[PDB]
Amino acid sequence: SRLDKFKQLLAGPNTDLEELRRLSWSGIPKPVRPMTWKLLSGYLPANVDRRPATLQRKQKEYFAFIEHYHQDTYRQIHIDIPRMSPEALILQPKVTEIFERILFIWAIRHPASGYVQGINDLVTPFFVVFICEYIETVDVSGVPAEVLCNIEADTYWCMSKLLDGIQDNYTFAQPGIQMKVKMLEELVSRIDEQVHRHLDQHEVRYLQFAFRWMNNLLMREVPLRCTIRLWDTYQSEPDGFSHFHLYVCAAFLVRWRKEILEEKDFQELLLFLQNLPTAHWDDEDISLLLAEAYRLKFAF
Repeated sequence: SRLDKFKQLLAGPNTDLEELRRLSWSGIPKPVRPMTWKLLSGYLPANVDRRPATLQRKQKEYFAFIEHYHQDTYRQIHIDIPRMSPEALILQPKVTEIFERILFIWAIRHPASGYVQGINDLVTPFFVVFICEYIETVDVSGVPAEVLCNIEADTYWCMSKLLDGIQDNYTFAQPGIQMKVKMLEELVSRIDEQVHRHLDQHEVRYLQFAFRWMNNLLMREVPLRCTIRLWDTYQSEPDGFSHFHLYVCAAFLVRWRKEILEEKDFQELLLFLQNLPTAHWDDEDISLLLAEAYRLKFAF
């Protein structure tokens, strides 16, 4: 019924992307998530009859990259990929190779950035969402090779689209990140001046914990199932990864205002902010976080 509404929008003939965005904000049912993400990111056209040709042509373009294609870029990627999360997925030997190849191709095609640790995490939600359209816990072993290459292309293009809205995060000296941490600081000074002063009082700088929140898009702070839900809304929002993300970070911080303000040791305060207790988090927790982020957007 919510699912029947998504399916009806997706069938077109010319899908209303405004209406799809407004529905996706509140989360996308799993059965339609892969095609919804593809449409909302602009990978596939709104016009239903154009989609198959466009998909096949974009996939072939990526396969041409693989054929056509630095030693130091590959060594950095070979060290990070093997030890990234979630370990059960990554340790599957076909997953590690796909991940390295996507990240290596992105890096040579974006020479102002190259490979920056943190971009490797942004591969995981696209890949897991897209591989889940072809499996019945995530084991890649049964997926035919042809289908797995198609997933890899889809993952590259959608990740590329995400990255094209946060370009300054990953250039030399990563000036997008510093700017976002500073705007986070200005935002929290205004919405929760008590949390702001306690951090100052105990010598915690926003950059010490929030660099990772911006660089990895909160993926090191919450479980993957949470990041997938969060990205439903990021893709529904205007400049979601870029601008709305800031407000999610502000809401994430002030969610533990009680535990922050009770913590008076600098070392444990920083440890806590870098290790927020979210292993048990579910969709209810993310929906609340987003509702708060949304409010903070209008307060500021």
